[PDB]
Amino acid sequence: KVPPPIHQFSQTLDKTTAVKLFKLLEKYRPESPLAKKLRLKKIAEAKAKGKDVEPKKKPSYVSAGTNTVTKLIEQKKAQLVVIAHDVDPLELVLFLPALCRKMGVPYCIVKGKARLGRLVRRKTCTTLALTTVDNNDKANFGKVLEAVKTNFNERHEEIRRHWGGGILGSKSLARISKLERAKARELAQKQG
Amino acid sequence: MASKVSRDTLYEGVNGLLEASAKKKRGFLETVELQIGLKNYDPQKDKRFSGTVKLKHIPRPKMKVCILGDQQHCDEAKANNVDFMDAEALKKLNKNKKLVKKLAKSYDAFLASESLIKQIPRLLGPGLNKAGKFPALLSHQESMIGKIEEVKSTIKFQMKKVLCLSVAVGHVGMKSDELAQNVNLSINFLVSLLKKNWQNVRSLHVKSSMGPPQRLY
Amino acid sequence: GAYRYMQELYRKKQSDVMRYLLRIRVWQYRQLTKLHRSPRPTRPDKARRLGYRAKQGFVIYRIRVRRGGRKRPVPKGCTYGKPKSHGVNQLKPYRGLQSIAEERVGRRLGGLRVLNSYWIAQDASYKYFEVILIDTHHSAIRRDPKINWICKHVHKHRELRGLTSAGKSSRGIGKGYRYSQTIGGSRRAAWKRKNREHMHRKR
Amino acid sequence: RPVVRCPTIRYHTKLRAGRGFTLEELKGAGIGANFAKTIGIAVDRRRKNKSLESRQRNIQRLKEYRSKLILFPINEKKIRAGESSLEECKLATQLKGPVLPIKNE
Amino acid sequence: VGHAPYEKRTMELLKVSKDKRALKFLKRRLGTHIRAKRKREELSNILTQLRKAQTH
RNA sequence: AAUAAGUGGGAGAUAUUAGACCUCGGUUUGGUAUCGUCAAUGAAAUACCACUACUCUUAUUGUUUCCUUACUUACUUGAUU
RNA sequence: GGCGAAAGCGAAAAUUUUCAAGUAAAACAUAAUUU
RNA sequence: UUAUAUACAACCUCAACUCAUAUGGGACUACCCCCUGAAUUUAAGCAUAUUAAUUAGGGGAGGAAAAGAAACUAACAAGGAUUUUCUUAGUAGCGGCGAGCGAAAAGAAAACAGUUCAGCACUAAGUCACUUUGUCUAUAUGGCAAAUGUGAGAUGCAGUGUA
Repeated sequence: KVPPPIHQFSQTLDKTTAVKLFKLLEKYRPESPLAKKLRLKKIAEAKAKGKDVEPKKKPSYVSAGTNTVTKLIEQKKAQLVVIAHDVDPLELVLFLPALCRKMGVPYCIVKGKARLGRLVRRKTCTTLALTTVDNNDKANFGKVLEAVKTNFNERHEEIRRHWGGGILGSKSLARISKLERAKARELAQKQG
Repeated sequence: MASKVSRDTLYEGVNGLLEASAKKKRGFLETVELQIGLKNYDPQKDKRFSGTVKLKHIPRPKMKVCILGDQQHCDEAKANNVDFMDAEALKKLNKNKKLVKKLAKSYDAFLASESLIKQIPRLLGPGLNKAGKFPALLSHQESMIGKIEEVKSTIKFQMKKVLCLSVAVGHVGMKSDELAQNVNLSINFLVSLLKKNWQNVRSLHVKSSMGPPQRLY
Repeated sequence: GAYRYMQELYRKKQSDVMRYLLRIRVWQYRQLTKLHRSPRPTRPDKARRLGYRAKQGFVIYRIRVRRGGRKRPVPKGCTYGKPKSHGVNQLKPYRGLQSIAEERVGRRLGGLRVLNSYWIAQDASYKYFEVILIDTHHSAIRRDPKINWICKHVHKHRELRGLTSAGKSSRGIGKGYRYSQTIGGSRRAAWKRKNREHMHRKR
Repeated sequence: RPVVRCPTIRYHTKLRAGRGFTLEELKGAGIGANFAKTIGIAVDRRRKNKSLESRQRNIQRLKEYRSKLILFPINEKKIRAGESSLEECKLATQLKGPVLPIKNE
Repeated sequence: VGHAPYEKRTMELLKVSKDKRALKFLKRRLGTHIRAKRKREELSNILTQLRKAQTH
């Protein structure tokens, strides 16, 4: 009987919406490997004599990992939390919804912790963040937050009060179903 | 089983005291019959819950007082309109009737002299254990200074042996901002009459003569 | 950060969440071999606080330890001699069960030094733990001037000489009064020096 | 090695041998709390100085020495000495005398 | 994470039901007459933390 | 007035009605009213109005040395390549 | 696989992923197979 | 994409390798660290006690080890890591209160040295290990770069910081 802090996992943002989320997040892949060098190898040579601070244009990308994100929620800075559900053990992530339900920030739970790792170019990443409010994707940003607010956030305050669970299956299940498929045929003739 | 103005369950906070004036749904004036359920306060013992709650704003209980005077009661008490009698009304207060539309137990709080206490339970007492309006010796009955306060809402209350209370303390027709300083100081003067008190009762009760009982934390 | 949260969350063990997460984690860690390599630490916050980092190679193992007081292994046939010694079935070790865990690891993996351990789960016939080891010849630990001190020789087999954290427990070392006997260094070196006959040259 | 005032009622006066100099006494005496250790003042930051007068007893001890504590310069320009480089020890003392006495009771 | 069953079974002793026997139970469980004292104030607080916030 | 739970507040409430006023009920004023505060007089002065709670009552999600029957996922043994 | 603080073990083990002894055998872990 | 109908790509968990490179198992015994643990004896008997928290021990180290920078003392006019010696002291206490055992604070001296983590805030992984190409010299389980060549690493490495 898996206790209703689980399910929060694995009610995990059905894939009509989640494909649109990963279409958003690809622009916020964190840092290219080579272009990190290409950012700083031209600072080192060309902008050594330039010494500019203004044209930096800090790309506003995902923050990764829980201790970054759990900072970023208690500082109210994140606009979107993605937490995976395949976490081992669980406590790296387990409290994170009941933060975002308390701090108010809209969180989503997305299937795959390897899928999160692929866009941040590590093996596994378990939690992303979104501080980015640039207008080039703000239009998709609003409706994709209006999905997760009723899917998770406005759903969270009655997520916790529900767990049925302990499903038997299949042999022990269909036998007691086969109790009613025959014993009601004694109830079909007695009350008949 | 509760009404709209007399809150039963709701332990209302410090800002919802302003609705205590809303018990006046009648037009005639009603006497606020206070009551409380006491745990570990036995009235059969010497703990007789009887005192005086001197409150700053007077709700004017309609109280007639006969003042037995022997050169000590009515000499100073002309500033508060004492009756100025020489204790001769006690000769007719029992065993007979005074006039039409009048009883023989005709007060709310009795104040007696110190030198004529012997006739209070003997000739007057059989007319008062049948009445329950017996003057004590601790209900501020001396008339040295205790007559300016007597028309200034001196409530003398006697105890029932069935663990119910109903005694006039005032009215509810006036604004609860006047009762903001009244109920905050009366309940400090009621708990002084209690013994070893921190919290022996969970919740309080208050009730008018024509209204349902209010309750308040 | 998250690490303070999962600190506080592991503490609430009698709850409904953390009574299932330790119920499943037992009947995962029972159908395996008693000494066993885990990749990752189970509790990565108490892998921290105890000296683990996420660099190669900090190694972890899970041990089960058969859980109960020690029956004096006497041949069916008596602990002979005086009735003071006649006790068989209520004897209790002077070592832990956690220290007895680290031993059976560190005995077995002779070329890796032990750092600490932690409790991970238990059920009723097997208390069982999670030991942190460190190869002391990997270069990423030899280069490391924060972890380098375990590479010295004076730490060979550092808990078969009692010197981890959960080894120093059972000695009895501390200060002062309550730990007075024994204040010679360790615990046996106190009765050496209490009993010492000083045969001074100039009596 | 600072103190006076060994603890109990027997030795109200005969010293426990002063480990401390307890950072208020450094801060109360013109140094240089981290700096005092680099001279050799023995700064040991476990004592929670409980008296005015015990704090003064060592502050004036920290003023007696540091007034006789000669100072070698580093680069021999010596802009803030405070003592000298012609009281460099060859000129003035060079002693390394033996006891550093306690003024003893 | 929810409560604990020595507290969840002493909250039920603490609704009305003679919180001396709550104290005699936590000191039996926790168990030390200040830990039991300092646990009874918490569950007194939580039972009055639902006084109107959990109306609906 | 009995049979005032009782016993004290109270020394009249409440209701009705038209009038006053309001968009209106209503409250008030007075008339009237089952009693009664009053009188009827005694053990409670019964009206007006109660907190309390049982004789108990229906009903509510109660832990329980409960108990009984089942369930399987822990655990246990047996069987096969 | 186990056990024991260890050393070590009145071990016809009876559980230890392939815990196999294996074959000039095809694809998309050579096939019925050996505890 | 998972009627156990094929494939792909990840990840987790786990295998195998005469894979490339590494550690591990000494034996000594005086000292040292952890265990485990008698009985002879003494009590003029004897059973707790005593031997002795010791022989036998019995696993693990070093040139010393262990300890060690207060969850300490104390009650003062306050002390200040550990270890060792002197004294406290054969004392407080333990004990068939019997035989017997038995410490520490303070004082004196030897020597004296301090510190690092984890964890809120520290707000661009700033991080390591090899890998090949040079360079630097050496028998460097190296340095400087380079490809940013794998890999580790956000389930967090680094800097700053510590009761």
